[PDB]
Amino acid sequence: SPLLHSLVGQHILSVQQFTKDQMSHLFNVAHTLRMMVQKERSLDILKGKVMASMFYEVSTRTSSSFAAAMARLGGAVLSFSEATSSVQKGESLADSVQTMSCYADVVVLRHPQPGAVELAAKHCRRPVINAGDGVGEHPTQALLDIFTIREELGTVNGMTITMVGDLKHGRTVHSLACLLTQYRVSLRYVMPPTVRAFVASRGTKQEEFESIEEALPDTDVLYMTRIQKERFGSTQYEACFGQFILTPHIMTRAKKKMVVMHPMPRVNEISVEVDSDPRAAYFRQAENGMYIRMALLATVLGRF
Amino acid sequence: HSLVGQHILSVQQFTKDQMSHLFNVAHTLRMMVQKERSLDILKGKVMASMFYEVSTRTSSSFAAAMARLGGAVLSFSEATSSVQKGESLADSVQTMSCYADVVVLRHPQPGAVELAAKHCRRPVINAGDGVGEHPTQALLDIFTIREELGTVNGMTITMVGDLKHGRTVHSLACLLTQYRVSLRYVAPPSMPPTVRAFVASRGTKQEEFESIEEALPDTDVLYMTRIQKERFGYEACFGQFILTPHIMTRAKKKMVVMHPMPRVNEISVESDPRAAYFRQAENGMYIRMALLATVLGRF
Amino acid sequence: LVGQHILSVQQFTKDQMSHLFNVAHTLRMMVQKERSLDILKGKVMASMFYEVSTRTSSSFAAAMARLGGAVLSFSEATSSVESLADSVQTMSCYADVVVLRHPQPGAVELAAKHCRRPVINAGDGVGEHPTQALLDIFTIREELGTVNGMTITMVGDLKHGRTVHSLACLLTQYRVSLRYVAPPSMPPTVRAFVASRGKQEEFESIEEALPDTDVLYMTRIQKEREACFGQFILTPHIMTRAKKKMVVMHPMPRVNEISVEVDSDPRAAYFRQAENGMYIRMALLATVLGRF
Repeated sequence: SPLLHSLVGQHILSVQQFTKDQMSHLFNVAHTLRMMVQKERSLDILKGKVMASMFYEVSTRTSSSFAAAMARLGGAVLSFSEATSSVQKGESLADSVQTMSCYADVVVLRHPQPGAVELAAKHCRRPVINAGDGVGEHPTQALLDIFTIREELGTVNGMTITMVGDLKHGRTVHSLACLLTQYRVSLRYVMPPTVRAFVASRGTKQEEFESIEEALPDTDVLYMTRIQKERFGSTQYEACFGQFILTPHIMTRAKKKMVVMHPMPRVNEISVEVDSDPRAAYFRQAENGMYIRMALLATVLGRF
Repeated sequence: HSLVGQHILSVQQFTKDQMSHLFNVAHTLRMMVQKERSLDILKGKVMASMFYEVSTRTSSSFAAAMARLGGAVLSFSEATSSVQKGESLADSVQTMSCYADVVVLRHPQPGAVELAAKHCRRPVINAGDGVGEHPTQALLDIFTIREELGTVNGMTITMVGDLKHGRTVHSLACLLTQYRVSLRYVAPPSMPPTVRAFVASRGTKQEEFESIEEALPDTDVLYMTRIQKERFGYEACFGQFILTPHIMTRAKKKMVVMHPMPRVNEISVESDPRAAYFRQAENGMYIRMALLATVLGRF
Repeated sequence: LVGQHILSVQQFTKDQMSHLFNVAHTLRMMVQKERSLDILKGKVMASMFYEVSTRTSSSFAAAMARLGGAVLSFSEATSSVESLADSVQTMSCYADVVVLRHPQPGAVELAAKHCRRPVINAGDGVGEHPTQALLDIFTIREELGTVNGMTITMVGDLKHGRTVHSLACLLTQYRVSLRYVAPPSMPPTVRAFVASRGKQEEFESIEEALPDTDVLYMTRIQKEREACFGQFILTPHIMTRAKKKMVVMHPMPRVNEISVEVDSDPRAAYFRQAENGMYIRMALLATVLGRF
C-alpha cells in the first residue's frame, strides 16, 4: 500500500479496487509474462510460494487457468476438495480458509453464498483473490475480458459492446459491465435494473435490443452468455431459445472488425460451427486469462 | 540420528535426541523459507498421498511441505481410483510405491496402515489409523509446546474434551512421557483406561478434573478436543468442556491453548496471544518438511 | 512424434519403439543416479480421465513431475460438466499435451481430432491402449533379453479385454508364438488381422499351456456371464511347472487371479511392469513435446 502501483498483499474481492494505470500495468505484465513463455524463459518467480485453491462452486476454467498460472511461474497448488475435507467433520469455512492460510501464501476462493467470500477474506493472514461470489463479482473475469477486448480490437475506448443472453442472473456481466465504465464505450444489452443505475451515471450508453440480428451492425464486441432453458418464460420459451444464439448464418450481418466473446461455459448458444471463424475470440479469451492470473498472482505476491 | 528409509507408524520409535534434531531441522527449514532460500532438497523425489479418512490439515501441510522442498505430490483420489473397479489396498499402495519415493497413508480401519506399510518397497509415514496412533500430530504438538513456552519439561498439560475416542491424544499423551510434565484430564464421564496404564506407570502424573474452570489455574498447556455429541445418550457436557474468552481470564498468562483441529463450538472464536491453535497448524508443515526431508536422506 | 497425437497402436514402428525404449532406459538411469531433469520444465500436462483409474494417470503424473513439468488435476465431477471437446480444447488452452481416457466409442478420436495440442490415448471404447502395449514390451524385452522368439501365454477373460488387443496386435512386429487361455465365453473380431502376418493356439488352462511359455500375461476375469475362475488363476503351486527363464505379467488391477503369495517370486514381473510404464510416459511425453 505504497507509492507507484502495487497490490502487494491486497485482497482482490471486487472490481471497484482497480484503476486504469493499474490494469494497463496489469496488462503490460501479462504480455511480458506471456512472451517469456512463448520463447521459454525460466520463471522461478513464485518458486517456493504456494497457492491454496478453494472452490465451492463447480468450475474448470478459472481454477485451471489459476492452476496453470501458478504452476508456470514456478509455484505449487493445493488441491482443496471440500467433498473430501474436514467440512465432512463440521468445521467453519473461515476455520478452513484460515487453516489453509497457514500452508499457503495466496488464496483463490469461489463461493456461491451471499458474500461467504468477503467474510473469509475479511480475516485472513494471507491474501484472497475472488473468483466468484453470490453478489456476482468476478474481477479476474472482468479483468481478462478487457485484454481480449483491447488485444483483439486495438484499443478499448470507442467500442460498442453487445452483451447477449440471460443477464439477470449473470454474475460475470456485472463484473465487466461496471468496470467497462473506465473506458469510452456504448453498452448495448440483449439485465439487473438495480446496478444498471451505477453505469448510466457516468454516461456509459445503455440501450435494450430485440435480438442480435438488430443490435449487431454497430457492434465491436459480442459478449455472449449461457441462458438456462429451465428458468425461462413458461410454455411458449421457444424463439428466445433460438434468438439469443449466434449461428454462423447470423455472423454474416456482423461487423468484420469485431470480435465475439464468451466467458464460458457454453452449450448450444454459440453454434459449434462458429468455432472456426477468425472473429471468434472466445477460446483465446480462455487462454488469455491464464496470463491475467500470472499477471495478478505474481504481482499480488510481490515477485513482480 | 537418522530415519533414512524407516517407516513412521507409531510414536514408540522416536527418541529425544531424534526429536530435538527433528525440531532443530524444522526451525532451520522454517527460517530458510522466512528469508526465502531455495530448497532443491526433494527436487525430483515424489510423494504419494493416500488418505481414506476425511482430512484437510495433515494432507495439506504434507502437500505444502513436499512442494516447499522442491518435490511433487500424487493426488490419489480413491473415489476415482481402481477401487471403483475394486483392487487391493496393498495392491494400490504398492502400485503407488512404484511411482513415488515416500508415502503418507491415512486409514481408519484397525491396522490397514501397519499392513500396507509392512510390505512396501518405499517408506510409509502414518497420518492416522484405528489402533490408534498419529506420530506427526504428536510430533508437532511438541514443537508448539516447546516453542510456545520455552521448554517442555515442567509443564502441566490440561487435555480437555471427549478423550475416549480421541486418536490424537493417545499419540501425544503417551509420548509426553519423554518429559517431566503433570498430565491433567478433562472428560465427560463416558481418557481410555487402556493406554493410560502406560503413561502414569512412569510417574507422569495423571489426575481427573470436573471441568476447565477448576483444572486451569495450574495449566501450562490447554489441549482441546472435539467432543462428538454422537454418543451422549449433557449441554453441561457441551458448555463445560468449552473455552469461551470469558473462561480464559482465570487462565495462566504464561500458558498456551492448543487444538489439533478440526473444531466447531468448543473454542469460542475470540485476539489472544495465548491462542496457539492456529500457529499449531502452521508448525506441522515444518515437522513434515523436518520429517519428509530426513525420511528421504536429503537431510 | 513431435506434435503427433497418440491414439492407436497402429502408428508405431519398430525403429520408433526401440528409440522410444532407448529413451526410457536413459531417462530411468538418470533418475537412478539422480540427475536433474529440467526437460519439461515450464510445459504443462492436462490430465483428463472419465474412466476410473490409478495406474496410467499416476505413472503419467509421476512421469510429468519427474521431467520437471506440472499436471492439471481435471476432476469432471467438479468441472463445468458443456461439450467434451469444449473442455478438452479449453484445457488445450492451459496445457501443452493431453492424456485423455474415455470409455465411449471414439469420444477420444473426436476430442483428439481437433485439438491445438497433442493427445495421448490412455483408453477408449474400441479397446486401444498404446501406452500399456508400449510398456508391456519393455518388460518383455527387459525381462527376457529379447522379444523375438518368445511364446506368449495370455490368460484370463480376453473377450472384453481392452489391454490384450493393444499388445496382442502390436506383438506382430516380432517373431513370437501367441497362445491363448480363456473361458469359452480372445474376440474373434480383431483376430482377422493377428494371424495374417503369421502362431495362435487355444489352450484348456495354464497347467497345459505353461511348459513352452516365455510370458504369462494374466487378466482380470468377470464373474458375470467357478472352475473358469480357479483354472485361470496362478497359485504358487502352479508356478512350479512353469519355465525358469520366464516371466509373468499383469497390466493390473487384479484381485484373486494371481495368488497374493505369488508376489515374492523373481519370475514375478507384474509390479516392475507398473514401474516401467512411468518411463514409457517419460519416454513418450518428453519426445511428444520436443524436449527429447
